[PDB]
Amino acid sequence: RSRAYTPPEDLQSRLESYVKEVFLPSNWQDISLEDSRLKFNLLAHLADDLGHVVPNSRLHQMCRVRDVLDFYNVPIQDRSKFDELSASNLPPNLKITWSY
Amino acid sequence: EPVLRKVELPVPTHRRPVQAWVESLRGFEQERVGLADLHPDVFATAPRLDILHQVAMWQKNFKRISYAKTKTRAEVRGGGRKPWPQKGTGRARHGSIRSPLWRGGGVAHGPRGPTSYYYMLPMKVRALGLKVALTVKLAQDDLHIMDSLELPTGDPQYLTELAHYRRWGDSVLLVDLTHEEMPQSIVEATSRLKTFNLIPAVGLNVHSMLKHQTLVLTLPTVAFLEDKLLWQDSRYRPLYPFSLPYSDFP
Amino acid sequence: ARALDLLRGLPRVSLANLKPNPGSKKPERRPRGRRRGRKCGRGHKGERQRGTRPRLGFEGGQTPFYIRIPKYGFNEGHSFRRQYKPLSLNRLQYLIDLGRVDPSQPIDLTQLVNGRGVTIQPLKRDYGVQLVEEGADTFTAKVNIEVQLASELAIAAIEKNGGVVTTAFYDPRSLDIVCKPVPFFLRGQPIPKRMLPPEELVPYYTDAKNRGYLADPAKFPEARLELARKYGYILPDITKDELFKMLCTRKDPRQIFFGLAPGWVVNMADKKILKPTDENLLKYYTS
Amino acid sequence: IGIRLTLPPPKVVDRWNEKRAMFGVYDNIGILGNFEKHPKELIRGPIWLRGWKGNELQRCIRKRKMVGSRMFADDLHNLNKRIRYLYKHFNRHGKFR
Amino acid sequence: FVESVDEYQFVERLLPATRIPDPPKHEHYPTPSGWQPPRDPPPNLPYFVRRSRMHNIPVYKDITHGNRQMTVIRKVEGDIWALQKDVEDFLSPLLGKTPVTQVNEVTGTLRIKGYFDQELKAWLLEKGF
Amino acid sequence: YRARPPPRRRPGPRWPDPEDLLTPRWQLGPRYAAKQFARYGAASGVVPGSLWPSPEQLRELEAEEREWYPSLATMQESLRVKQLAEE
Amino acid sequence: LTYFSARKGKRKTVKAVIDRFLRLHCGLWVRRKAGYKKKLWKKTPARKKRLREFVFCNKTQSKLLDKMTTSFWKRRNWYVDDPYQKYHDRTNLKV
Ligand SMILES: [Mg+2]
Ligand SMILES: [Mg+2]
Ligand SMILES: [Mg+2]
Ligand SMILES: [Mg+2]
Ligand SMILES: [Mg+2]
Repeated sequence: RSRAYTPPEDLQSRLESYVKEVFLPSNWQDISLEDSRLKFNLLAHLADDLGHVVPNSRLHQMCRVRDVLDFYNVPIQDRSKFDELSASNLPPNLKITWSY
Repeated sequence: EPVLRKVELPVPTHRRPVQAWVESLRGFEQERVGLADLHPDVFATAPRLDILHQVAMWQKNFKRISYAKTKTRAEVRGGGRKPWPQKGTGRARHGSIRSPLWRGGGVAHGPRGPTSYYYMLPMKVRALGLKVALTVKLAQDDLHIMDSLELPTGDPQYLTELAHYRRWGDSVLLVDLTHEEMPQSIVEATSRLKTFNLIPAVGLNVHSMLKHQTLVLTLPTVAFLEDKLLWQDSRYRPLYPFSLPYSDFP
Repeated sequence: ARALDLLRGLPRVSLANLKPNPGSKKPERRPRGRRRGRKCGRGHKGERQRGTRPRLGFEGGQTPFYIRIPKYGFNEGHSFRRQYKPLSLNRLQYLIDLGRVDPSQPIDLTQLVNGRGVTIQPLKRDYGVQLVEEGADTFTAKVNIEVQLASELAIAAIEKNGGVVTTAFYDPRSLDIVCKPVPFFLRGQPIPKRMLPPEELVPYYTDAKNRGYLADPAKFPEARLELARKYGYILPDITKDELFKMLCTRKDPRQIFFGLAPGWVVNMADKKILKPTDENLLKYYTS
Repeated sequence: IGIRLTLPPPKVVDRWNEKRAMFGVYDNIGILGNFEKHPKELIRGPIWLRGWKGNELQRCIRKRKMVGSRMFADDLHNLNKRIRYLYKHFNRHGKFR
Repeated sequence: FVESVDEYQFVERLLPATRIPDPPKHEHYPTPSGWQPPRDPPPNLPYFVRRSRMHNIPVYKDITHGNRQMTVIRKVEGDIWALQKDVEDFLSPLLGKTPVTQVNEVTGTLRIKGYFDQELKAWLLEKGF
Repeated sequence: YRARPPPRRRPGPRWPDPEDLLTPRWQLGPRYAAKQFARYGAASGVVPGSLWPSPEQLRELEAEEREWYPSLATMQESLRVKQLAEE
Repeated sequence: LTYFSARKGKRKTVKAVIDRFLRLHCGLWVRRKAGYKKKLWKKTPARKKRLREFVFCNKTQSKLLDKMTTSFWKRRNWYVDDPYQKYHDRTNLKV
């Protein structure tokens, strides 16, 4: 259970496969998620699979399948600032310590 | 099957309702049991942090009564007669040994008596303050909605482990609809914890939504809050208090 | 909104982030320092610095403005003059259009209060509503109003459209029970009987020209006919249409509410009406 | 030299006390408990200032008429003299009139 | 003495409502008072203006200092900057100059200098709000 | 923690004991009884026959009505007399 | 005046002011002219016509009279056949 997310490379076909398995026509990226059961099944399958869930703050924002598609291909990367600074390719005269 | 709490009150035509996951506390790793949508005029109003500051300072200060009192130059003991005559001595002219310049005298402008700091904001501003707290908790991703607060066991350590696993926060405000019908398990679990607090839905305020990092509603409390807060919009000016009987109120 | 979408990226709102709307809190000025206090705003030592400036109106010794002037009775009997809140026909058409006043029922004063069309306060000695001729043209409503005063042109504007006006009277007590009836039925008292007008107002409410509630129902067609001739409209007969049984209902004098009678005790709790059957009470309440 | 030489004992404050954790609950008992109580019926204090705010002359007048009959003798006497003083101050002294 | 009867119907006509009623459906519009409901569907402008409790369009006059005449459009939800552009494009033939305004993006108001209440109410009825 | 139970009103009439000396005088008249009847109905309040006037109160009311509140006949008659004398 | 009474802690009106002046709701105080009923035998009819007039008050006289009365006296009054009623609302000012 770690908030790091790295989007898959077969995400188009997986997501499309889930859209067919919840249903199916062409132009499937413009399917409205107005039906609430359809949205719950689609995002519940994706959360079960990818381990990455659409938050409550964004859950109303996807009204098409394309928006879920655009959500599941942002890399949410989670580590401490000590691990972000020390990995940002420091010059040889910066030294950072964490008295924590 | 899911749990899909559609919105009961009439939404405006130009706003679609805002959705949220429904979770449960039964499963230690069982979130996302259903998907409730929520009324946009109570869970997606304008941010409005100024009103949070109004309602937070109202809640702090209206109940406040300061008991600080000091004694004035009349109330302090003795000091009725001139200490020395007006003119003849080389000392300063004094009238009592209890004037505020003396060591032991009264206080010139000290605190006087119990003072009350009572004031009411209008009830539409308190109600709007509750709405704003709800949209802010939902937008910051701190609202979580349960179907019921029924735990598989009554230990505190279960609930802290659950709150640690789902990355809630240091302090959780659990809200159930009534005080009578709160499940025995959540009562036994949260009656021992310092930071996880049970409150009935009547007890919901703004100081304790800001004090706690996460806030946890149940679906009956969500319908309750939509009902009680969307009522303040679209209601007449009162003829007399709403405790008195009306055509349609309770 | 883009603004909640801003709230994602920001740290959580807490009791440590809050701040008043800039402009709300002016800062307190207090007499410390070089500017706010050495003489502390009182000026040089006189009587206004010591704190003892004389009362408001004192002109230093010449006879003050507010006393050089003769007493005249502008405000002589101010608290016994009767007041009547205006209700224009523009206002009443407005209330009928927005569902707030149902014109398929009689419009008593309770129905104008419960629609919150008119706020009348019996203390501050309002004796009720007066109809007002404003908005007489563009008044298209068949209505039955009971309004304590009415100008001729307002009676004409209602009675043109197939309406009925009558002018009732209310005591301060009676008016007070009429406006807010529900805090009277929690008072436990039986419904009183409204009193007849005083001698100043009996010639008002007994005239058929201004549609008095104590006037003849035999002199009304002459007055309706006279206004219909004066303001140039053909007087419709109310007898023909279907609302006639509604447009005829009045409560008699000494009746405050519509379907009820004086002496009844409304039991709001278990939804009953207790009626007295003693003969002395019935002589007193049906007087 | 009125300054202390050793720094004082630390002020241990429990932010998750019973009082602090439950502060502010039932401030909205009116607006979401069907208006059966006002919030001013939540405050505890002197009987003459529960849900009432006044300046000092008004606090003294209200205290005298609400509780003054069972006040102690020289407290009643001090309070009569305070109303008499504060009367003569608010009504006859100041800058603005 | 007592003789209890359920003729309580006449009491139920005396109880005031709490919720302000939905206005009734009329045949033609506008109504004799000049009221007119918001149109369905809502128009596809960038912004939106609510109605009030009382279903009136919310343009209010406002005086301060005894000489600041000004007008407030108040329940504005959406992009207030499009509304400021469109109001400023609407009033400038009635003035010659652009009207001096102030958006309050927080509350969602827009504040114009000088009384233009009837013109903005008529204008916002035209726009469909 | 758990919130202490929400403060509620008393579900029924408060009858103060008359023999107590710190019961204020407004809580033990007949108006308090009529008011408690009005709030709580026949079940919780009082005998309903107490709400009307007793015949002593009835004759006091009748006396006041005869003194200050004349009839239309006498009102109109005094108006005929004043119009007559004025004209 | 009395800014805080000893019984209520409220402001009090000066009753001389009410006894002599008329507050119109727009803020204008009307008064009667001083000496309008004195020594009429030695006044020219122009002057007597001037004294029998209802004269408005100054700005500072108006604010002095506002401060000496209370909010009861500043209130709308819908009397029945009021003579001064057409003078309450202020028509057609351009500031
Ligand atoms: Mg002494
Ligand atoms: Mg001395
Ligand atoms: Mg001391
Ligand atoms: Mg001392
Ligand atoms: Mg204003």
